[PDB]
Amino acid sequence: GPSSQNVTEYVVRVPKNTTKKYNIMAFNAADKVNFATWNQARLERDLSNKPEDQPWLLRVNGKSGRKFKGIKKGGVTENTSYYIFTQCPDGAFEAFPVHNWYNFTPLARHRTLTAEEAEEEWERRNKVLNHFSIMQQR
Amino acid sequence: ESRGFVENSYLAGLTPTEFFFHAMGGREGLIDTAVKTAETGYIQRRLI
Amino acid sequence: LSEKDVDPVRTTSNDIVEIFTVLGIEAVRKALERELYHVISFDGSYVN
Amino acid sequence: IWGIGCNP
Amino acid sequence: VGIRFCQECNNMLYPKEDKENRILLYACRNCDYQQEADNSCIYVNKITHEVDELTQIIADVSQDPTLPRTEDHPCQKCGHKEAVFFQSHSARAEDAMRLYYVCTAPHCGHRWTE
Amino acid sequence: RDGKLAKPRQLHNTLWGMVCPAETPEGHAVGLVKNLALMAYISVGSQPSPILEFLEEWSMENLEEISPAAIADATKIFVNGCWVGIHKDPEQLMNTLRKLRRQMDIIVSEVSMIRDIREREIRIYTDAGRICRPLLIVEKQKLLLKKRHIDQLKEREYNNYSWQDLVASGVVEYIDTLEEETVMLAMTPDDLQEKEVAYCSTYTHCEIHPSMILGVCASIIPFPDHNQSPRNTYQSAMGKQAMG
Amino acid sequence: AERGELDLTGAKQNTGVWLVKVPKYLSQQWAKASGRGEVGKLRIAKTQGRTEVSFTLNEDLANEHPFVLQSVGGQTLTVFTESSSDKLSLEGIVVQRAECRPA
Amino acid sequence: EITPDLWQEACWIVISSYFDEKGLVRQQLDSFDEFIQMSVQRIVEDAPPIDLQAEAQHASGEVEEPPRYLLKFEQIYLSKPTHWERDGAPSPMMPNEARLRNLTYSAPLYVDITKTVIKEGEEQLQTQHQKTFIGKIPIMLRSTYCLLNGLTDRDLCELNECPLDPGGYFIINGSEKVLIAQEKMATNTVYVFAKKDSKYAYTGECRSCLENSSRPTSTIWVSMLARGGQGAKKSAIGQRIVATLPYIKQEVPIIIVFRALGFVSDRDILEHIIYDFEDPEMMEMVKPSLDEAFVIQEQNVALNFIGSRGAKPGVTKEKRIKYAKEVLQKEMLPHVGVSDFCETKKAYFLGYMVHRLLLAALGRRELDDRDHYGNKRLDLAGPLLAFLFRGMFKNLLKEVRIYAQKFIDRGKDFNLELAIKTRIIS
Amino acid sequence: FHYAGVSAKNVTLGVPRLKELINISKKPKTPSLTVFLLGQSARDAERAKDILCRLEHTTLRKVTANTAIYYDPNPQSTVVAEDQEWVNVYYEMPDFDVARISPWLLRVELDRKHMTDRKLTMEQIAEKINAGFGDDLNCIFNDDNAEKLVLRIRIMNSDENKMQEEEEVVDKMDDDVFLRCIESNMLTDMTL
Ligand SMILES: [Zn+2]
Ligand SMILES: [Zn+2]
Repeated sequence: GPSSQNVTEYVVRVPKNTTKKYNIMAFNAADKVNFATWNQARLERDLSNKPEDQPWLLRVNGKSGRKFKGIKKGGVTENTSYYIFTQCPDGAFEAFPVHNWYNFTPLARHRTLTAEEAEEEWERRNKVLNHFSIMQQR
Repeated sequence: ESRGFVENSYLAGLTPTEFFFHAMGGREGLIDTAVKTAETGYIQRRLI
Repeated sequence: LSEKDVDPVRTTSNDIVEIFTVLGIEAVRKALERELYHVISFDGSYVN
Repeated sequence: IWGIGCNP
Repeated sequence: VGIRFCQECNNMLYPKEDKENRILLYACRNCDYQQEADNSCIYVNKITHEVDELTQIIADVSQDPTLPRTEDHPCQKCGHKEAVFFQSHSARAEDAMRLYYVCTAPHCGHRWTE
Repeated sequence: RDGKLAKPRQLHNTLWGMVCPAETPEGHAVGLVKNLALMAYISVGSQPSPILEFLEEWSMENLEEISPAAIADATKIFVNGCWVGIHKDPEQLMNTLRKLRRQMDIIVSEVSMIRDIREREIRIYTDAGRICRPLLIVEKQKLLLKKRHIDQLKEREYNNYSWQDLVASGVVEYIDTLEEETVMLAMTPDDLQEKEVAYCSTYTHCEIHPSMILGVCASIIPFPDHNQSPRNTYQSAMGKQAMG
Repeated sequence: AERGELDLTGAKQNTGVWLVKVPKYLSQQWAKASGRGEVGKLRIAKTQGRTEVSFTLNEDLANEHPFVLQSVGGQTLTVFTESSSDKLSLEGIVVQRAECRPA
Repeated sequence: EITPDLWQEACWIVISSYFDEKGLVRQQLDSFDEFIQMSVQRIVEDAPPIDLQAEAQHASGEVEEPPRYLLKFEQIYLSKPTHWERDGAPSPMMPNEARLRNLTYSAPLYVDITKTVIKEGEEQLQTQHQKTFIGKIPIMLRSTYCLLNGLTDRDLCELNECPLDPGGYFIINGSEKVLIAQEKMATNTVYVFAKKDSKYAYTGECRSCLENSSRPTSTIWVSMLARGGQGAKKSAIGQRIVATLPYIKQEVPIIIVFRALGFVSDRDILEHIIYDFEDPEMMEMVKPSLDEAFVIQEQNVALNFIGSRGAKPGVTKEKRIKYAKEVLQKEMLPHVGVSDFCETKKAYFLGYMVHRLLLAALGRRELDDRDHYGNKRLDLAGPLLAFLFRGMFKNLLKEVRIYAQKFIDRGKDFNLELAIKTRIIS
Repeated sequence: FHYAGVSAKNVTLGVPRLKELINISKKPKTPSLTVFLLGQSARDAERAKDILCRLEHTTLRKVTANTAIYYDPNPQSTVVAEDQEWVNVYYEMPDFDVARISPWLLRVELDRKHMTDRKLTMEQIAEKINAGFGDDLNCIFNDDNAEKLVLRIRIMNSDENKMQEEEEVVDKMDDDVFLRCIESNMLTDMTL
């Protein structure tokens, strides 16, 4: 059929300015990120100082869902540029420059050892007893 | 030949690799002399 | 030394401290003399 | 410079 | 034998005996995830550590000008005459002067020890 | 000098062609003070930026997704330190780098590029301290130096042909100790490159002349290969003391 | 519905996007005018068991760019935009990656 | 087109051409030449711009309270070697006259200094003092900046200099001094050594430096502790990997360091450390170190762990965390990166260090040789004088700051010419 | 170096040995002991070899080809296919299983070459391990005729049943961690 010899050629458009800047959101494959359960999400600048030059915090599905941290790419692309091609009804590709690159890594929604208790536990480095029971106690 | 054997005599003349290996051996001998002097001197002082 | 089929008379160690703790000060006198004589005369050099 | 048993 | 990681937090699982069903498990300590053990073996130690170094030998090694090669031993797969040979090139190899062989010519990379 | 360890003083094999074997002081400084060989050169230093740009152009994907993968991506491209990514094809990259070294676009003569085929690392060092020496380049079993180059150099003055033109032609190349580890050398072209009972058929370089392994003071010794080795050291020391 | 909410409609529609690495001369040529709405044409030719991608530079712009594809199974990428009205949105998921090389 | 058995002529023709172009001392000369130009500019550029304002407590009100004074050193210049006589007229100084009169063969160094002053009225004023004289640099003879450079043998004879004299030395106080090249271990290179009597079975060291812009070296160790020590848990766990990070009093577990860099999950840490997950031996090697760091499962907790072991304790907890973060960003692996999101690069390089330690422990790679001259570098006149000028230019900026701070606390004014002490550099 | 090799034993000589003797150093670089044989063992090489074996330190690591830890829920289950026979034999008339059996199994496998070189016996090794450790470690040894020399070690039966301990029912060092500690101790400290 036509699929074995189809040739597709589309016009390329690069608008001078776009109201919304374009970024890259990259997830590690082993994280097994799935968007079906993403009913809601909250992306905001971090408050670890407790703005434009600070990392990003994502909280999917509020506190109940997984949280991710995204950091801008340190290596600037002084000799490289990245563009994204999106399908549109007019049938022409549109290219938008990548303003920023972010790598998001997840944090488990598991109980977290308090710093004071963690220091006390590290004082006893030779944990002869099972560590799993210690985690259960906390 | 690879590990250091010198088949040429001094009269015949060492080939370049043999020359470098011979320099390595002579260097070891010189180092031995120079290091020996101080240790033997300390021992002699202690004994006396 | 106390193992079976080991000669108690002639079995000796190079360590003079072990000779001390096991066999006594006179045994060390002789063993130290033997060790010094060995190191001196290995070259063939003779010291009175 | 001679052999292993001699001198370097 | 190998190490497997949790599917929620991607931490390291630890083996745990199931006291009720007498089945080995792997449980993550930082969460409640548990997975039954399929291999039934946990800690294997090879004291003689006899390992075929053919697994540690790279085919790219055939491109090294500084290695010796012979035309005496042909390759098994392609029957190529050139074969570059070399010793263990490894520390703590016990005592082994055996020659390992790597086939020259592109992409074959077959390795035989004679 | 106080340390009596006989490890740091011994003439290492890597000193070949870059530090005089004979010329060393005798006393507390045996083997600790050394002298450059005649043809040895020391890198002055260069900016690694053009090399990194070339690597980015060729491939060397950085910030990849655990692509080493039992070093499936053959080789990890290093620079003066600084792992800057990895490439899938290491041999094409090495050959392209050598061609660029000849054309002198991105690689000055001093830029040193080492590929460790086992362990799969390419190091690409330009760090202002490396000691290197000129070696002729051998392609197949034939020296790249030919009668045209020698005839032009023989007419050196009023022909405006010099050593730098010989380097630019790609006939000679500067190799440092790390690259000396990865290079098959021939002492002489005629004796070694020519077909015989085949010791090696993959010579990649040839020594310009063996006698250049000696330094300034050991170079005055006539027939140094017929003397005992400590005697050449003694003559170096004493030739520093001759009256003239 | 809040300020920090992410518009995941692009993810729901499973919009596929392509990511391409292009050189600086091409990007600078595009940025020279950058307002004419045209920079070149992307032509894809498919055969029985092989596909090739190329980009032709605009004749006005110049006064062939083959594309090499890369596998995207090793990493999942998505594109999100921060609107000037503080309305974050997701445009789509990256389904293919390409590199542009000089001729 | 070949030259067979005519080779004895050819080799010496090419050697003749080599020594005709270069000569014997081209190391020294070249090094010095490079140094001057590149190094001095770099150093003058690399030093932080001088920031300065009057103390708020000293004067009441905020109308003129922050009179910000900013000093930037634009560009460098060197004149030909010059002697300033007692009358004050500059004269060219020939090397022979410097030897005879016991003078120093040196050249003046001029820096363009731009002073920008903000009076809090937003009327910032920039005044550029061009060719400000900061010191005198001794000139290596027959280098590009020596007067003897580019002179034919007849001209050299007219100046009572030998045509055959190599150069490559400095005339200081009338005496010829030769910088002797100093051997050193190579920087930015991972070397795995084994120490017999140490508590570590293997140690991997990287003497990292950022292009020698500052901080001559910042060495970091990743060492696997020996299993010789016997204990119940010690026997159970086996050898553990620790990291002797710079500016830290004691050892830090390696997995804790990886989590401080933001990589909390064990799988990601092992992805950086173990490039092939399929190999079981390396995973078994890494397992005990993961067991040691099982307590700390967060980046902030790891940073606090690092800060607690810092050389100077921080009273506040968040102070310790911030101190550890800044210390990692600057001191640890400076050559990989020093700012922003170089954390991933630092994690990859630290994983490479741990991986190479693991390969050495497993016997897959051989231990590095310290005497291998590939692992050695030679500091010529260039690097040595560059280190010297770094130190002295920092001291010069410090003295300028002290004088400026006094006069600024007064509020009268500041003069660049008075602040600069040429004595320092010279 | 350059010492004549009369025997395959290095000896400190020269200035360093003079330093050792003169300083009376507690730790000689090469402490050595020359042993003369009293009886016919001196004349006959086999008896001399017997004395050599009796005088040379041998750990379990030296004769152990490879060690593994399998979680075996039941002794009859025989997760390892090979032991199914001999385990059955030992469990045809089971001994010390009355209290309980350990759910973890340390299946050490010994190299026959090292065993026959040192002339060690499976009963000898088993007796040393079981007696030195006590009733806690129970060991099952293969016949020497079997191709694989296998020692199956299990933790204390009474400690597994926990009737003997009484006190609090709390695991100490779990069981597999304790087994790994035991393995390290046997490897470096058996002194067979
Ligand atoms: Zn988990
Ligand atoms: Zn083949």
